[PDB]
Amino acid sequence: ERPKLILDDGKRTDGRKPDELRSIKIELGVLKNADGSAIFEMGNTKAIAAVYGPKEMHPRHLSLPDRAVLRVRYHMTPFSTDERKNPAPSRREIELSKVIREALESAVLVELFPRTAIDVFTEILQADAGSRLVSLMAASLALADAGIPMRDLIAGVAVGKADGVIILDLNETEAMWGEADMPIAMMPSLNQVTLFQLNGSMTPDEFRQAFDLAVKGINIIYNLEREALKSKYV
Amino acid sequence: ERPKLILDDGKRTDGRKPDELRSIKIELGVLKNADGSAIFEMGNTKAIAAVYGPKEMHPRHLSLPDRAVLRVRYHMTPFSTDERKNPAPSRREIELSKVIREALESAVLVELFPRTAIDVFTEILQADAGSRLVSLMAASLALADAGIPMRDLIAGVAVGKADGVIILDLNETEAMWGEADMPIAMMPSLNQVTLFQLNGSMTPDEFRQAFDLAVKGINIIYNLEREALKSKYV
Amino acid sequence: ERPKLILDDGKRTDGRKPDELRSIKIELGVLKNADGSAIFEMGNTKAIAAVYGPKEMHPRHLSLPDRAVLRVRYHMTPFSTDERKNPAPSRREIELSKVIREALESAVLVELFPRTAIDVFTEILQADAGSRLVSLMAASLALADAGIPMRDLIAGVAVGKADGVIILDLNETEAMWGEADMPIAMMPSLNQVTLFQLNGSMTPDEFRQAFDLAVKGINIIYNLEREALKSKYV
Amino acid sequence: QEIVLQPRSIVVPGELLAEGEFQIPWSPYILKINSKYYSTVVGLFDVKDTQFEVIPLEGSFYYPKINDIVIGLVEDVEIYGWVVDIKAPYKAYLPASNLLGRSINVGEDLRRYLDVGDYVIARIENFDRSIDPVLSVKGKDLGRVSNGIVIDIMPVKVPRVIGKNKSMYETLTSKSIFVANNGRIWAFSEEILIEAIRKIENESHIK
Amino acid sequence: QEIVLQPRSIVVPGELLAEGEFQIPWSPYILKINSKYYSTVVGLFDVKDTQFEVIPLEGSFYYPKINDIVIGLVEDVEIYGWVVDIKAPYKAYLPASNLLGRSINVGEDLRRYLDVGDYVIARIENFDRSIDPVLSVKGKDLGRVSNGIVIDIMPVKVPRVIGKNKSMYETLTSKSIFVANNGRIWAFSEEILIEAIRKIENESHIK
Amino acid sequence: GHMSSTPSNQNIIPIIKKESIVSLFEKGIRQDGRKLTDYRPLSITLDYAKKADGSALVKLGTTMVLAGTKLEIDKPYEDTPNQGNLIVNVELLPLAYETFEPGPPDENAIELARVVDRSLRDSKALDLTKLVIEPGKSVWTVWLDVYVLDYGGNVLDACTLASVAALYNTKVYKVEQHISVNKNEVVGKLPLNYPVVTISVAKVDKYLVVDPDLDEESIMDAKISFSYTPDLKIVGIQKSGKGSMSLQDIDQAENTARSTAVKLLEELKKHLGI
Amino acid sequence: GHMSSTPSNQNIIPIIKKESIVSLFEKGIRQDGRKLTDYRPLSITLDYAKKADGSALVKLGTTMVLAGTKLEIDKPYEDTPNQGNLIVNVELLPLAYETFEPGPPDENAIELARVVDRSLRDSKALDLTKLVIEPGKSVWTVWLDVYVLDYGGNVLDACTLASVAALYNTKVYKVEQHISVNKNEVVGKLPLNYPVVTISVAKVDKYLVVDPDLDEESIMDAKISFSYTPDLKIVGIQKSGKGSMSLQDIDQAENTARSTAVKLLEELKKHLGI
Amino acid sequence: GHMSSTPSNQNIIPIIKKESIVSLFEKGIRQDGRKLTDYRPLSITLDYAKKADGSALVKLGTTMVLAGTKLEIDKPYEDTPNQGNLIVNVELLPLAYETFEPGPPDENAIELARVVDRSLRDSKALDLTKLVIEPGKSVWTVWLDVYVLDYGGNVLDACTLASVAALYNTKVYKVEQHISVNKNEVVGKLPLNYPVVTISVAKVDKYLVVDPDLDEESIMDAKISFSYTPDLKIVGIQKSGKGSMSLQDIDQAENTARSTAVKLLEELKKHLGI
RNA sequence: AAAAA
RNA sequence: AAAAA
RNA sequence: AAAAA
Repeated sequence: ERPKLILDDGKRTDGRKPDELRSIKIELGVLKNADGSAIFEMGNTKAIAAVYGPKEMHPRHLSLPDRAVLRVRYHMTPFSTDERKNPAPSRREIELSKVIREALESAVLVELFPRTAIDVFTEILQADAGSRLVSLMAASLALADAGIPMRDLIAGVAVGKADGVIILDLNETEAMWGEADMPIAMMPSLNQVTLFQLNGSMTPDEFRQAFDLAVKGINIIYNLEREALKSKYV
Repeated sequence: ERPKLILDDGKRTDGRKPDELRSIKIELGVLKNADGSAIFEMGNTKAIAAVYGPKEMHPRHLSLPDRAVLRVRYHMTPFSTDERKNPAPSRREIELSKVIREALESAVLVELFPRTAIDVFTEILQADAGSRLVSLMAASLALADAGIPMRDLIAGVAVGKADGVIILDLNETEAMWGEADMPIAMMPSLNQVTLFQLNGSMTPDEFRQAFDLAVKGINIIYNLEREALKSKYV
Repeated sequence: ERPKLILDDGKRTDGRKPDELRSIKIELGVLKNADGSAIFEMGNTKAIAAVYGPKEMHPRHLSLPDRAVLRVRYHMTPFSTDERKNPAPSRREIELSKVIREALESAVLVELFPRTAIDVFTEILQADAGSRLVSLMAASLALADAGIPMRDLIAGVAVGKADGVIILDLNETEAMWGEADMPIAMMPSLNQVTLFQLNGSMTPDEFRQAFDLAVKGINIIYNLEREALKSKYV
Repeated sequence: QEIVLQPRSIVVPGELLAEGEFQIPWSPYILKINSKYYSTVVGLFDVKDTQFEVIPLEGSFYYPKINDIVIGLVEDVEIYGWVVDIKAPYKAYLPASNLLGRSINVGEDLRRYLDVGDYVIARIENFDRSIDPVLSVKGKDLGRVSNGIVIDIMPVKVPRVIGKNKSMYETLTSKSIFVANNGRIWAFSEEILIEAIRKIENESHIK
Repeated sequence: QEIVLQPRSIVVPGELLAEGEFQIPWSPYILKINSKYYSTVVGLFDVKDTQFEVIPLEGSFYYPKINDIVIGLVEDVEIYGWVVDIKAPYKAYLPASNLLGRSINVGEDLRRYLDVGDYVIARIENFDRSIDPVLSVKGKDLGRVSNGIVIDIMPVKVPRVIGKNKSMYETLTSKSIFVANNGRIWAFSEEILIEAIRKIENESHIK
Repeated sequence: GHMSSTPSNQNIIPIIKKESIVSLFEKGIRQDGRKLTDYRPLSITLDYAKKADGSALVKLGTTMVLAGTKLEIDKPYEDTPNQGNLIVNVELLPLAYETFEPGPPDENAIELARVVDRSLRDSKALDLTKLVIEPGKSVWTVWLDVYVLDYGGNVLDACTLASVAALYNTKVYKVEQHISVNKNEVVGKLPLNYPVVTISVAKVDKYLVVDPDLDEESIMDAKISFSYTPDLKIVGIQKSGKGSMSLQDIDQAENTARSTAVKLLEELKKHLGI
Repeated sequence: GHMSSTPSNQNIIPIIKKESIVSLFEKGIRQDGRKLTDYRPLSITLDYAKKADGSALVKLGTTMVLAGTKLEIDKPYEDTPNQGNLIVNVELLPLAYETFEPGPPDENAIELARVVDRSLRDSKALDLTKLVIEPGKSVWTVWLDVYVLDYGGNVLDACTLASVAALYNTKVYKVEQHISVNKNEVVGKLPLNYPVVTISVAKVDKYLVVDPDLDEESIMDAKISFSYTPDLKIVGIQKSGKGSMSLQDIDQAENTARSTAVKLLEELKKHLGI
Repeated sequence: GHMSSTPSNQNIIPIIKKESIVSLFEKGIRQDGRKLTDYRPLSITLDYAKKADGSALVKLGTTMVLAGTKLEIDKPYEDTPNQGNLIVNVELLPLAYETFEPGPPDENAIELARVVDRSLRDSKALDLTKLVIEPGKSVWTVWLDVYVLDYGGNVLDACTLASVAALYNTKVYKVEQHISVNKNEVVGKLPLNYPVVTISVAKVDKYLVVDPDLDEESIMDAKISFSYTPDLKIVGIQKSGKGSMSLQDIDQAENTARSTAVKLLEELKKHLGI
């Protein structure tokens, strides 16, 4: 609406091509107490994640006899947003903690550890669009940093639509002012989707163009995750 | 105060005689998951009730060694009232959940089921005066629909006073603007009162006139409860 | 700031010398149900304390294998303050409940009673400065009234600074308008400090003058505690 | 240098009793710090030959000891025994096999032996810092209290009620009574013994 | 068609290791999906005769196995035994009757055998997916650790510290040590063995 | 959400003791020698809480209740612009009883608050139209906080006496304009038309007992409270407890309650100086 | 604080029963004889809740959902002064299912609320700029409360139908000035551009099933919901559940969902009278 | 309601390990080779949190704390119309330590917030009268949120450094009228008179140790923190922990603390560029 | 394991 | 043991 | 089983 999202030169507000990702930076083992940890930055969106466990889950009737229980928290610091965010969990945070947990549930080989919990705490230090996915990937990386067995790593990206153009990896302006916003996460080697949402509106053809563009970004991100994890042994 | 409650013809705002009840409609087995359920309508006041149990009460130190624990919830939907009611339980709801539970405690043969809980959830779908009693009766009917053994059914009504006249089964206007409002519930075949309250003011003679009029209404209601429960086998 | 705290005659707003305490009144065994209780008044600051226990602590995983758990509550009634205090616990109350508990932890011989809790409830009936200490001393006295073994009694006082003068046992005005406020509690016979705080500002020399003056007041108070406890057997 | 500072004094927490290396048995009512001894309680300083002690004047709980005869209130009837209130910081338990004299049977589940609200006279068969007190009903004049009253007092006050060489006990039972270590006593036609026994609670420090 | 894609490679979750129907024992570090094998962890791909495995490089927990010698930290002293921290997702328990060699007695309750903060060297007598690991102190050089230090490392790193045919073990004990399956090691005058053994944690992937 | 559960309720009074409490009910008297219609000793210390605008420490046997009031100037609720406010809060403090725990008010404490609130409200004892300062714009809010310090049985009746007492005891201060409360200047007292009392009758088998103590409350089938003003209008009724009562029990309870109200009102008036 | 945990989740459906539910999936049909792409019987009773401004009791098989709306006049949010408000609340009542407990909305109920809210919002079905009364100063707030009374599976789809229905059913009243709502005078209905539907597809092994029932939801790997307007723009998507789906499963699910939307929209329109 | 309980507190450090930590205390040095009066390595990364108005990531050994500020324009509190606001919040994140759980701040986190708040307030480091925009009508509220990411011991001291750092780092923006914050235009920095430091001294048997690490905090009898400004006025004191200290221990602790403050202040100033 | 439906 | 990062 | 009493 208010701002032009696709400029006359065909480029976006931040100068990117529609199939171009924001830059990515990843740190592992950033916390001393956590069993595993990571910081993931995608553009100016930055999360930190910490994993503890597996460890026996003390309210035992909440435990699972054949499985580890994943306990996940998506939280935004009050200074992560343009206007101060109240630290009390919001409905969004509650929904996103579930969506992220369920994404992790497909990856973590929880059946190794009957009666345990694996805690995953994620805090968003800077929110500039796509924090649920940055958060989820930080989680994947921290689980791996903790040596918790997993099917695959999780890479994800929001594709969307801006001034009628399918774009890859939205920024704030595009998130606030665009026509569509579609976070997708996968286990890329297993061709399995673990998180999938859309808000806004798209024709079915557009939805499919966008999904197709997500997979390209996701695989670029996956390769950066792999190399990030390998880095300290190289 | 503002409106006339007793009109020049001796009748009430809704056209009723002072010893005349609002109309009554009852449905049983309305919910598929509940062990027993009912809808009770008295005039425009409408509650739904659902019973589950008896079933072992999982926080065992809260259980009773010789008795089932009754767990009761009186709740009002936000669209049940003229002005929207906040769904957060109010002090009234808290008091009325207790008063209703204690009324049910005299009827349910809880000593059959040591260490169990019997859950009773009541929601008010429309509140037009007397919802605590409609709620309680829906509960009685749902317990019976669940085949949970009970001493007797519970029938009740609010009697009161309006422009100096003792009246049977108050409506909203009479509840808001009258001088007295006196909900009474009983096990009518056992001549036992299970809920008894008064708000407003009455002389002792008036109190006794009103109590006497309640018992007449209660017995009319009791007969409708009995026939409602018998209906699907007739 | 606004009022003069030290008047031209060298005296304080309430007529006291800087090394002069407010008056003290103590009652023991004031509550019938509590295992031990006390009321402590220091000037117009008045607390009541009640002790229950030792008794097995029902959420057992919160118990200690070698020790009693002390459970302490500092609470202010809404009518204890000049302006009505909301009864919901405030952050101050939360901090002061901890500070008071930790002061009691050094005195109570908790290792007598593995797996127990000892509850200590303190309510401030009138707050005119120094309520945390009045509260703590009421607690000491109630523990003793309950015959719960303790190293020593706890006596305490706030010293401070007002218009550049080191003063003993602050009142409201001095608390609100002074330069410093320093609550100190001890086990006076063991020369051990159990609570120690300062808000405001002091040079190190002033801090030491003030600490030195606290010990004098504390010993005066200690002797009154001792005689209060002895009184009903004398 | 080894002395004592008081005669038969009313005493209070933190209060100095004695200095020197005495060879005294451990007590909850006294605290030895190096060569000084202190009272932990509101109590009565008393001396015996070359030793000494604090007699607590205050306290409503009973601290269990093995072989104490104790009268309990049944609180819960569990599947294989009964949880008992003996007015201690710890609940006591009486196992069914004890009161019966054999293991539980399939066709059991009666409370006709003991229910909630029943008193039991019992002995503590097992107790220490690690475990809750275990009860036995074996001895003579133990088990369910059918008849009588039960008067409740501070356990701290029990030695006064017995009285040196059961002498207070005598001056009670001559006018009107079993005294348990528990601050409870079991007991003609509505003679108010209790009006007296409460007066001894609230005057123990005299005569 | 049956091959392997890597030599001695650093490996990562989801990473393809091999294709074909191999006859490999189950491991937590590998995932077989039909005719493909994947790494579940950050680790090291290694091959042995005709089989292969992932050596995890990451992980701070120990997964119990029966007959592992393990050094535990006592956490709780329960009524009939002790709850032990063996750095696993499950707490371990040592029953008193084991460490004693007979059933508990009425007059017991000492922690003079083992208290909180004590280390124990012990063997896992029982463990599986359904139950928490049970310990036995029977074997020689087991039980309470009186003397020594205890250095903590990743259990994942234990095979490196031992070294193929106890050879790293040798080059440690020649300069300075018991290595438990637990990522804990028991141990002259303040010689800093640990500064070394930490360097092997943080360089295991080399030479 | 939230829900009302049957209490798992500690006070396991001995079988033996039940027999004893009612033994002398035949002679019309109780465990403490008192008549079945008598209240326990009552004391009322006014101005107990000195920073309260009005206060009353009530002792009814071993039950002890401190009510205190604070007055604030407030916006009238827009639907009642010609009235001031009364807000009643009851706390069953964990000081009161071993099995009370600290938390926001539970169902018993909320019910207490509300029964007292109705009684004060429906009695017309406190005329809230008297609490207006500038109509439409500003009024007094009377915050009535009632703290149960010792649970010795029949807390509702003692909450009701402490409340009335504290309200009668409530100082009112000058209001200066420019609006501000000058607390150096007490201009009046809270205007009440009369006192109110709540009278609680417990059913114990064949017997109705006024002002039940802790043991009596432990054995009662149920209780029913009746509130009265000095003209003996009934001004509130609440049956509580898990047991039922017959119509005749309720009839008899009111007759008994009302006869007791007369005496109790006269005694409250004595304590109030009216 | 708070955190999302794997449910310790009761519904332990028998091994035996799993085999049976999918047995007839080969023939394109289910346990209840229905086609893999069919919805359960749908009924919609409008104006069910009579003190609601608009209401709709939806029955979809054994799932039962009551949505109702209340309208209030409000300050527009200062960042959107030329719009009215829509507030969506979903409650999974403990009436609905044995293992639902009473409390504030849990994560499932909040997610329900939010998916429905997005669908209504992103569809442009309800144009909030139509809800302005005086721009800048005053607007309508539509409180949409959705109460799940019976959990029979696929509650989201039924919440979405109940919501639209209730919104279409929403009476609007005259606004008098001096601003006040006169509720004796209904001046209009809530202005919607069109209906919206949410279509939930469950993955069950090799199969995609539309509108899963309770048993089907117990065995599903995951579900994915697609929302459509009558022009078959996708207007919301949410995959939920602990399992993954392939890209092809998602592709196929949408194709199936959208084909079902066409029929479902026509049926909703019938119930609405549009 | 709520109440403070003795922690049932996990960190069961081995007997063996206690002996070792203090072994070299005789030589004036610790487990990590450091002097009993030395702080751990300190780093301070400013502007770490880019959407914060000012921020500071503090690393003190393995303790890691991120403070960030957000400024809002606000009504002054009517009792202080000529001042702006400072609101300090500390969170002990469940990321920090295995036994921290997510929830609203616990007693330790609240105490942290309050000790830091007093220190900043009583130091007069931040003059809130400098934060006024239009007196009476509008002022700045400085929201200071302090997030403990890694619990490596002595979190209070690191919270205090992160706070000061973040406050020094706080950008202030132009205020446009018509009042609005233009965030494209930074007009100033937050005006502080000087830095403040909190210095925590732990009692370990006969020894006083500055800046205790995790193991040292596990064995300490108690800790006492002293806050200083550059003129070495004491500006806050809090003893915490379950153990007592003698008067001499406190006397000695302050002397030691203050000697350390001098060095710590100079180092903080270096990091701040003042 | 606040107040009146 | 409300809504859009 | 926010800030000062």
